[PDB]
Amino acid sequence: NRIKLVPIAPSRGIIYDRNGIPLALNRTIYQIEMMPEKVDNVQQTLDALRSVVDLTDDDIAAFRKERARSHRFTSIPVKTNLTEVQVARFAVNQYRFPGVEVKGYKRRYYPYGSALTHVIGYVSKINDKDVERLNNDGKLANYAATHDIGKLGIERYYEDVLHGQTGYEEVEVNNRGRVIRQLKEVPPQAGHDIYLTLDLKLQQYIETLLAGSRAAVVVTDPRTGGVLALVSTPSYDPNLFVDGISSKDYSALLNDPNTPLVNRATQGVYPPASTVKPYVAVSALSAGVITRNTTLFDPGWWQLPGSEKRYRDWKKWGHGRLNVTRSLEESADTFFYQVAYDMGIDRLSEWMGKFGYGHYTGIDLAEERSGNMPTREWKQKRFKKPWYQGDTIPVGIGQGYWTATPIQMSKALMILINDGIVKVPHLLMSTAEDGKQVPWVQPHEPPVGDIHSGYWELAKDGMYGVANRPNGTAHKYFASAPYKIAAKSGTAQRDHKLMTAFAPYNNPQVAVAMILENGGAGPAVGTLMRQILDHIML
Ligand SMILES: *C(=O)N1C[C@H](NOS(=O)(=O)O)C(c2cnco2)=C[C@H]1CN
Repeated sequence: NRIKLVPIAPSRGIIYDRNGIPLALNRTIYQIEMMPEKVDNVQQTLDALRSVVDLTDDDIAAFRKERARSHRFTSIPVKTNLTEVQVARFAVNQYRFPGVEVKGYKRRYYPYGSALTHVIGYVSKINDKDVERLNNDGKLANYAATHDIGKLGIERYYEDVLHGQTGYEEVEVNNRGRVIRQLKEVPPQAGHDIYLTLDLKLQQYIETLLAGSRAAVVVTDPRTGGVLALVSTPSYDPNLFVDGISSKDYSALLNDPNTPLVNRATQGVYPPASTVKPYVAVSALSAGVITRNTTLFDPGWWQLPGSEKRYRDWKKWGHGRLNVTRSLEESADTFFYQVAYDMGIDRLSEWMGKFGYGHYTGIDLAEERSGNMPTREWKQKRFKKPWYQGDTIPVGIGQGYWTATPIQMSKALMILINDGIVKVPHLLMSTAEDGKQVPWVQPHEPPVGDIHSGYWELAKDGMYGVANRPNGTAHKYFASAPYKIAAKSGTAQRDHKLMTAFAPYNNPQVAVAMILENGGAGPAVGTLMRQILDHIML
């Protein structure tokens, strides 16, 4: 009688929000299954089971379909998703069905559904590319009894800690290879529990605000860089994937022209437009290219020296006399055309790279694009044509070759709030079990520029003016707030509508970057931003 070792799948760790609310859970699902070879009389067994587990003709059909499409010596499911009653009836009848096994399988469950799709992700069935990745990473031995895996979001990025440590048992088997005893059991170790910075209530509020728009919202706490909300719409039900998604349902997602499978907050790549002007300003001041008193007269346009090409301001006849304060308040373009010209692409791109543009943010998700912060060498490589001075101008107002993700915008916004201190935007607060609580630790990232210069306050005061002063572009949305809001909007390329904001002005507790593709399906981005800041601050 052979003694056999058999792996035991560990329990997947639990994901909680910042208030201990479970966002991803496990449910046991029971089924009976058999290896037909090990069953003396398959047909006798199948029919006796109609009485015991309510096995149906359809069940037998699916069992036969599955029997063929399977390899020799495979345990074929006979009936799935057994009810409590049905398992009990099978249990008291088990001695009658040697070769039929009743088994419980943990499957993942997402109670809050589409509100958390992109950021939490889902686990679904392992496929061959997962196997490849596990084999290459040297992790495959630990998956001997594991058949599902995180595919995106937190479930994927933290797959290794969520999964746990496979256990095993020694079991005696007789001739025909049926289990008659368990000799020994080394139990698995459950995955670590994971505690996220997210605020579930805030996340669900934002999803409802974004309604039928293609949109992204990133809410962070600038004191920590923790992500309080990361929403991309339209979304979809992650639960669809857990038990294998229908072809009908999955093609429906792929064919949606509103591309709900895209995480727009980390993979949406847009011209950041005027939202960059606070950071360009800080750069120009720090580089000495401008001063708080630098002034030019704006006729509504700006001409490139030694050329006839003109770059227009959004305001037809100009803003008149502009310093940097008033240029931020009114989102003047002309001023920043000049600033770009005087900076040159080398300095401007170098500074914007310090703000994180063009680079990955370091967020703990694996779905992410880096965008593009253009440089001489990049245009040389990408088109094999050199950089002309006219390529620098549009970059000053966040356009040209410049593209960014909303999560990059959030990381830059926080750097301005922290006076050059760089905080990675992250979702992980801590990891638990035993536990043995391990806090997320900020990787060493040198600061930007000089903590002590008053350039940060100057740019931020301009953003305060955007929101509060009567000439500010966002006055209509924010001036009436009790707490003080500072903001900066933008419009890209109907056009995309971007908004960035933080509150309260004095000691910021929340930072928001958001965009409604093509202006959204409902309210304006400024109204939505005020609603989010109102919901948070009350
Ligand atoms: C930046 O993206 N700007 C300048 C300005 N931004 O303001 S807003 O559209 O976000 O409100 C702008 C504008 C103001 N009024 C009409 O357009 C457009 C865009 C021009 N580069």
